[PDB]
Amino acid sequence: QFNPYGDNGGTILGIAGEDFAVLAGDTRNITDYSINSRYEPKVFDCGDNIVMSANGFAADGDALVKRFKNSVKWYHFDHNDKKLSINSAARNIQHLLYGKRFFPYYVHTIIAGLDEDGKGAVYSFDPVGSYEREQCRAGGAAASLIMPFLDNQVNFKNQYEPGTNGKVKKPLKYLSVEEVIKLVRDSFTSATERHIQVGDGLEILIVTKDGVRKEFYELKRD
Amino acid sequence: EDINVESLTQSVCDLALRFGEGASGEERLMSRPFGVALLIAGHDADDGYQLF
Amino acid sequence: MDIILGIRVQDSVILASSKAVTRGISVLKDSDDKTRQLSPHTLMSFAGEAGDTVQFAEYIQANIQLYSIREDYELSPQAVSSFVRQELAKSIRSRRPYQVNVLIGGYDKKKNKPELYQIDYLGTKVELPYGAHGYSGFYTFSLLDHHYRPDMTTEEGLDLLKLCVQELEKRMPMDFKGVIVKIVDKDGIRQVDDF
Amino acid sequence: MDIILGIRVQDSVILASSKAVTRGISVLKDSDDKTRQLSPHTLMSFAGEAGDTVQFAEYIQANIQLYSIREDYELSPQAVSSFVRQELAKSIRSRRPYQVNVLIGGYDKKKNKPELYQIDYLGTKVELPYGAHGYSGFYTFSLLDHHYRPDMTTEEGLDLLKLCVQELEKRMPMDFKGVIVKIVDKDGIRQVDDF
Amino acid sequence: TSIMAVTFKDGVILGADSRTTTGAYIANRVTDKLTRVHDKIWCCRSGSAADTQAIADIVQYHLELYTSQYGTPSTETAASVFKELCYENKDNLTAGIIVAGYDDKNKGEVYTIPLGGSVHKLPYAIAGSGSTFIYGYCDKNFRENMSKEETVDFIKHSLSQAIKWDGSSGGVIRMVVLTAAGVERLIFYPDEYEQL
Amino acid sequence: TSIMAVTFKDGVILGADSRTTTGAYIANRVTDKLTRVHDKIWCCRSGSAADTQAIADIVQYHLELYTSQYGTPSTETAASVFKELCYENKDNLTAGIIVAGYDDKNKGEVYTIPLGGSVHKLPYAIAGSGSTFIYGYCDKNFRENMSKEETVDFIKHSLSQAIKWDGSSGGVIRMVVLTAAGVERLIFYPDEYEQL
Amino acid sequence: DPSSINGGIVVAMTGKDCVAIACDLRLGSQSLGVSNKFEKIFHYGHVFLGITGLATDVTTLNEMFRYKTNLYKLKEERAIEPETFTQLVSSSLYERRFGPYFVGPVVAGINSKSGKPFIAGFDLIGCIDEAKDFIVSGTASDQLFGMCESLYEPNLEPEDLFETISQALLNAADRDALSGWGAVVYIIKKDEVVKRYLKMRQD
Amino acid sequence: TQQPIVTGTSVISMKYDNGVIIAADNLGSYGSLLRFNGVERLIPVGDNTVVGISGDISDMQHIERLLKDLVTENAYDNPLADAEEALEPSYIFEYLATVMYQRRSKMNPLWNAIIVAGVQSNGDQFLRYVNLLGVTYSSPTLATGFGAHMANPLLRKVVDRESDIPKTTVQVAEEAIVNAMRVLYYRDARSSRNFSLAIIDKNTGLTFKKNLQVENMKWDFAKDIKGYGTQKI
Amino acid sequence: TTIVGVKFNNGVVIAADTRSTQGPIVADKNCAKLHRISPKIWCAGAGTAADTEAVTQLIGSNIELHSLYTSREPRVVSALQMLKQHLFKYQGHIGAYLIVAGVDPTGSHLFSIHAHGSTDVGYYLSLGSGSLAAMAVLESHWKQDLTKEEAIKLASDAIQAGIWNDLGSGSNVDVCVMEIGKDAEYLRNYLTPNVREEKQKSYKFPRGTTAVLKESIVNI
Amino acid sequence: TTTLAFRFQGGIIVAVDSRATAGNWVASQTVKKVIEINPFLLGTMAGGAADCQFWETWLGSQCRLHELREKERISVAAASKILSNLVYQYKGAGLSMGTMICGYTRKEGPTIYYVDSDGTRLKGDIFCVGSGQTFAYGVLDSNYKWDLSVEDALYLGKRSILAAAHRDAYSGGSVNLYHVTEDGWIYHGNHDVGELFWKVKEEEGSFNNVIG
Ligand SMILES: CC(C)C[C@@H](C=O)NC(=O)[C@H](CC(C)C)NC(=O)[C@H](CC(C)C)NC(=O)OCc1ccccc1
Ligand SMILES: [Mg+2]
Ligand SMILES: [Mg+2]
Ligand SMILES: [Mg+2]
Ligand SMILES: [Mg+2]
Ligand SMILES: [Mg+2]
Ligand SMILES: [Mg+2]
Ligand SMILES: [Mg+2]
Ligand SMILES: [Mg+2]
Repeated sequence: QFNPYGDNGGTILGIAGEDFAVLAGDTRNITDYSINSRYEPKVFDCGDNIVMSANGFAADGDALVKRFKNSVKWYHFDHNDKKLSINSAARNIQHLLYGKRFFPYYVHTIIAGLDEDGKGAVYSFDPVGSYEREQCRAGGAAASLIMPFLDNQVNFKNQYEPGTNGKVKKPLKYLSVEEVIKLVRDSFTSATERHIQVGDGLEILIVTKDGVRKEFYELKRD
Repeated sequence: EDINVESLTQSVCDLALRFGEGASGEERLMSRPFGVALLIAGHDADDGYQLF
Repeated sequence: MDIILGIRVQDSVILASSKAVTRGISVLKDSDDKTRQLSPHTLMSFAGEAGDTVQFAEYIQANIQLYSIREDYELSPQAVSSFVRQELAKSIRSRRPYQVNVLIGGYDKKKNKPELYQIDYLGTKVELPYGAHGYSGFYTFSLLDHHYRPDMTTEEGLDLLKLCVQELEKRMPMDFKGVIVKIVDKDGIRQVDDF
Repeated sequence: MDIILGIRVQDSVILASSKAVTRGISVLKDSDDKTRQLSPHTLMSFAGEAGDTVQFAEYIQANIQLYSIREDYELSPQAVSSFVRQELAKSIRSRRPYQVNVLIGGYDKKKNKPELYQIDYLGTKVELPYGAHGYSGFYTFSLLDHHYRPDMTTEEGLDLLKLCVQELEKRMPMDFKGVIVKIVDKDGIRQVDDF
Repeated sequence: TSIMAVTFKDGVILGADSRTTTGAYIANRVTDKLTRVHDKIWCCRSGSAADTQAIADIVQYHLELYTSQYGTPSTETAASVFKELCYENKDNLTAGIIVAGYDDKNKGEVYTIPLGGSVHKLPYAIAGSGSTFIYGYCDKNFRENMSKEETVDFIKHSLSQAIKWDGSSGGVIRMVVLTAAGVERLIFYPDEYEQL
Repeated sequence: TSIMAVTFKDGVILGADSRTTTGAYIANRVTDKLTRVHDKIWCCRSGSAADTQAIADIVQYHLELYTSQYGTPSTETAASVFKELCYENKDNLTAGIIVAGYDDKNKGEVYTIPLGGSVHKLPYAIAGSGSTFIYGYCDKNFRENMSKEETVDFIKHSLSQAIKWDGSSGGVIRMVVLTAAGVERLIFYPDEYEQL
Repeated sequence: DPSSINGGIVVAMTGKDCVAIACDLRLGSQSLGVSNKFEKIFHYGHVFLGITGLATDVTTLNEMFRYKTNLYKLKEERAIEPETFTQLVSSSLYERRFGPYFVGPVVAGINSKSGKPFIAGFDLIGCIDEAKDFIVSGTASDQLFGMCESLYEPNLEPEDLFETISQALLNAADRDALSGWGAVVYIIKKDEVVKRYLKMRQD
Repeated sequence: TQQPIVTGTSVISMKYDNGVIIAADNLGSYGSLLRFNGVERLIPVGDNTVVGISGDISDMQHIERLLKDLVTENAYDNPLADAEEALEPSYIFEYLATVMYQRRSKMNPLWNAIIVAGVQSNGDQFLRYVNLLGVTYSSPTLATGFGAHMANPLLRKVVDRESDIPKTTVQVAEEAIVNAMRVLYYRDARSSRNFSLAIIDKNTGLTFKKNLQVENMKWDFAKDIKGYGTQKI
Repeated sequence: TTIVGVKFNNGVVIAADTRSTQGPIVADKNCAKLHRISPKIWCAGAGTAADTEAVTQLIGSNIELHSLYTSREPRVVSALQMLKQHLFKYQGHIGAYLIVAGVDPTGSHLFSIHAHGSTDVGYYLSLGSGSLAAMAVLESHWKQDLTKEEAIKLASDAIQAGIWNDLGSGSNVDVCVMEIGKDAEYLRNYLTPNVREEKQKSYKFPRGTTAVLKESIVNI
Repeated sequence: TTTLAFRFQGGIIVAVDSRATAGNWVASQTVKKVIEINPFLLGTMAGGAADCQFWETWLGSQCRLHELREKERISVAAASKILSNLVYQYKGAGLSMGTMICGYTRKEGPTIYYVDSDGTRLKGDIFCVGSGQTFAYGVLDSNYKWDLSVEDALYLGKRSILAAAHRDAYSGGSVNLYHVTEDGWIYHGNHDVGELFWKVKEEEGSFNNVIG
């Protein structure tokens, strides 16, 4: 009985800043208990300051990124190189996914970029196209480990101002790119410690008005 | 987002071609050209007020 | 499940259909009318699969009205019921069958007689002095086998239905939230508000 | 399915249990009392598998009465509920488990307090201001989360149950044929005839 | 079934048992599993009898058409046609087929096409339920370039042993000899091969 | 597994491959499937390794007890004890066991006990997944009353061929020789038997 | 599966001359929340036990351990130590190897003689997690692992340990449909134990 | 293919300083019967690519033909087919990856795992994997099936990270490969002793070695292994 | 899990990785898989962790009683028979998989044992999810007549193969060396090649960050 | 998820939670479960996130097209029937949607249709839909009144989603509030349950099942 689906592990992480966004992924690719590769990138620059990761069944993920990049190519052909805005990319990715509603891409999609006011944007998708814009999102294998941590550290959930009898929340604040990278690195070193499907390498794509830049960090290889 | 006005215009012209081969190779949809023309007026963020 | 009852008396046919609509552990509605009028002297009540019942009944109604307009003539109850039956017989062997059972009350203006048709989703059709779909027939058929007479007035038919519904509220396991009763006779179709 | 509700107010615990007994498409009875008194200040209502419910409740009752006679003392509600829980925990891992959920209303004559215990067939036990078994909790818990106060008189508790039962008759799919209400307080156990 | 085909110095010899069973009932005790699809191109059949007859029939048709249009088809070409039908319809066939031919350049050729439709050119091939039992025997007794008589003996001994151990094999041993001199049919009866 | 035992003029020889697999993984490449249950009574093991070890262990215990009470047990008696355990627990064993012994009266004896626990005395016996492939070979090459050297060769050739065709067989060829002179263990490596 | 019918979580952590153990308050039946006050942490002398899983077994194990430790104290003439209790829990669980209690117990405490903080976890048949930074259990154990590996550092003062184990529990719980609905935290030192009830989301 | 019938086991491969090496044994199995022994599972495409295939041998043969057809087609109206406009390993890969994902997505897989090895025109090593699911990845070493489990850990000791590549010679890589082939022969019940090896070198071109045999095995110690516990003789 | 056993000229070496996993999660990053049956008999386990530990203890206890009763040093073959007979009786349902190593008055021994009750013997062995990676190393680097230091290195390299290549395995190497004529030498965390790097920040909260509803002292 | 719409004297209240889940994982607490199709027409989403978001957004397109074509806003009845007809075409495919279509035209007055992926389309004065529907019902039904003030109705709707958020494991996040009148919908804000619950427990003296 042919099973058309697989699981390639990996974990991804998007955080939006005031004038930047970040999309991170580990570089490890797995099959059951084996390591297929210690360095197979899964976060991609798709142009127009749009970065994207489709995590889960890597064959579906690759296919989806391919189809989307193509979608950009044609958007440009149709509209004299008009920038595809991030909200417009998101709605389009909704349709690519829901197009296969009855045989879905088995992936968790995240995209990051800047909105039309130059503010950092993250969008998160379910395998069939449901999406929302978010401030932070973890996806993939160790998302259940990393997301509550981000809730707490990126959005100050469950923190109160001391001396206020737990009546005054710690007020929301925009994090700098430095502070965001620190959180990303710590999220992944943590994921690497507790999840066997996370390790080897951490690739971060950083989007600003000036464009996309990349950083790489080693993770433990066991 | 809103369709850019030129695109819309280009889109109507593509339909007009359908007495013959489509712009993307489609087969004919009709047996003669239309006998009407249009002035299309609009605004979009890229090229402002346009008339086609 | 849905109660759908029919009694054909001397001068009319009377249809009674439960008001409840229930999904899971929720009664969603207690005022649901489970009929469409197909023509001025023909009424169809319906029970069955969610969605199928209204989709089927309205399709029939649309077709019947179309014939009314095209011919400027109202098809007989016998003719309408046969069209409904055939549509169900085609259905049952199609790629997606309507799971709908129906009662058709009509007054034949030519024969000057009430007629009542019971048709299930397979396309099984029968004309009856009284009919029912669902579990309700398990109580009503024997009750009417005892109480129903052929000579009866509309009012007597109504009393007969008061007896049936009283019994179903007593012995049926589900709260079907009462019934709406409609009378089909020579003057057309009307609902009995005081039931 | 069976409604089994409990509300613990200031001076008493109140139990409400549906009167219907239903098999297949037949309501067999509309006056069924789903409780046994275990001791003069302890009442247990019950829902679950046919046969199991009465067999279990009477077994408990027999044992509790035996203790009453042997010690010439009435065990506390807390002690009785723990014996019931243990019996269910042994049950669930025995060769044939009782499929019975229970509510225990008791008045602790020593602590001078009403106590209400919800225990299911697995041996899960919890003491609650109000409790329910079956699908009814899906409506009553939120309702009482809104309406229930801790300071309430018996009469207020009764009003609270009138609200619950009214809602269940509105939204529950099955006709459970009303409830019997029983009050457990310092003077013992009594049934509210005028409910 | 026990089928084989063996290249030798002058061409190729096909051999087969003659038993067809359904359940434990021998529905045919004198089956002819050696099937002709062109003059000096034949095949051995194992698996579903409906499937292998249906395949060989259509292959004979293709090679007849080939001949009138293009000339004499090669043994390889025949194996190609079988393969194409077996591979493409793999989900709906049970056919284990050995294709064997003679021509003046290659002399004898043998192509086995197992379940699934792969194809393998070999100096000899065994197949069918009964072949399992003779893997070791055939490996130790096959030589390249045997004479006709040595080759007949090899097959007789081989198939005799497969028939001995396999309930799905039995009856007579059939042989077809493909050489320059033409096509020769042989038969051997139980009282001969059972004494070897 | 490929196991056999062969009576000959001076006694009996047991042979086996050395491969134990779980799935396609060779969990042991040097398994010793030749198991001693009394001085000159041994057995070959195929099937579940837990089952055959557990059986042989209990049979060794029974024959030890037999010896201290009643004297030397016969080869037949050992086969009886195995059979009793295999037959009675048939619903919970996967054991294919060959029992082979020497004594001064019968010289060599061989009893094969297939799945199910029946027992069969034979001049030689082959068993295990790999034996299917050598039915025809062994039938054509076995003689009664061979010499020791002729017998070693027969087994070497037999098991070499079974190892060649069977994925569940491989490694080294182990042999145990039971005669009046005593018990001798032999071993043959791939580079020897793969050339035969 | 039985271990996710009722819902709930437990976490324990070591600090400097202290240990802490925490749990949520939820008891539900699938999607229906039922009890807002079902604590999952018990104690026998100075040894603490937290238990997640099937509520009926949570209750049963508690009673079983109160029983066993009471007899221990009587016979041994001293109260059981966390190390010894840990083995007792293990073997009690394993005794039911083929019909187990559906639980994930957690032990925390300070040895009365060494003054050494001790924690341990168990699978449902008694396997011991000897780890000594933190132990997590329950329907949000993934979340807890993530929170602990992130927030934790060794040798926290009790006042700081309190914040850490609180935030670990609270944030893990809010990403789990079957956990939460209140929490309790114990900070355990040699001479003092403080129990606290946390304020959390009620959805 | 809904289920494999005739099959090839591990294909293994690694990069070294100036090219890539790939190897696969010559066996076509049929369940547990070691049925065919001269089955070539390395497929050279031009002078710069070798495609190694495991899994269903019928499907392998079908892919072989697809590849020859590419070579044929690419040459049509192509004056530089033997030069600038020759097939690159990357083109062969992308084509196969496209085909494998399409067939997966029609629920009719080509039941194979494939490694494509070669050297790109700019001299870059090319090593990438695709299988019946359409799953793709690169790594300094790649191995399919059984070889993923035992060859990879051996090969990674040689090229562990990208920087090890220029420190690795053909001589060293080839020794690593051959040793892994011996290890697979020890422990893979569906392996054969006979295998093919191909090196693709940016300088020396394609070197295709047929009929290698696993050599220098240790079986010695086996004479001393008796019983399974207590048995002494 | 990755466990191996390696005999050398004068004893046997046993080794294991230190990762235990609840599914794809690591519960214990520095677990102890090398168990003592008796002072000079040690075993490493894979499979169901509770069964591996329990069965270890059962036999260890019995081996001790046997030894006291017979006034003899426990023999590895005794642990072997007792374990396999117990595991067989349970028909595979005790999912213990063990490599058992030791020295006793009869010499030095190395065995493997599987849940159904079958046992093997050799000079080098591996078990658990990472056993194929480890065995690839053993098959590449084993030779007869290893010194102690060579067998430690080889076994330690084999565990490493699993630590690096098997997702089921990780963290540290533990070894035990059982030499003839000596005390067993247990080397806990012989290798620790996987220390967490320093985090980017401390996540200590300001005191009072967490909202409390009520507070009280508990009395022990 | 819990969603509710009801008609009362002052028009329609619409109230939804904002939780999305995958198994027992809380995927998000900020999901927008009301769609603003036009200024007179609202849709609510329960069931499959994708199924709902996709098809109600598409329904919006069909509604606009109707307006361009007929030079009038589409009726509530017809808009709900577009969605019903569509899902029915897919009946059996595995769509999962429990929706309400709510709004005003002069012809119909304030109007609510329940529409699900079974093909069920119902007009009604009160609906609660989602895994938490029964909890909403119990509160809403108990205190419902045709002559509720607009303020009391807004609160009762909010209080009903709050009751569901508390008890249903799969509901929560925040409450989104809408009022619909003859002039169309008006938004009445997003109310995080994190602070709402306590505020209501205090103000109201309810939720006595909880430790405060
Ligand atoms: C509008 C909705 C958000 C309302 C809410 C509850 O009703 N629904 C939900 O929360 C439902 C769960 C429910 C169907 C039990 N969840 C969903 O619909 C989620 C989307 C979120 C996780 C972003 N999708 C999902 O559950 O998995 C879809 C899928 C499809 C194919 C393969 C693998 C996975
Ligand atoms: Mg845009
Ligand atoms: Mg990891
Ligand atoms: Mg690892
Ligand atoms: Mg025969
Ligand atoms: Mg072999
Ligand atoms: Mg858990
Ligand atoms: Mg929670
Ligand atoms: Mg909730």
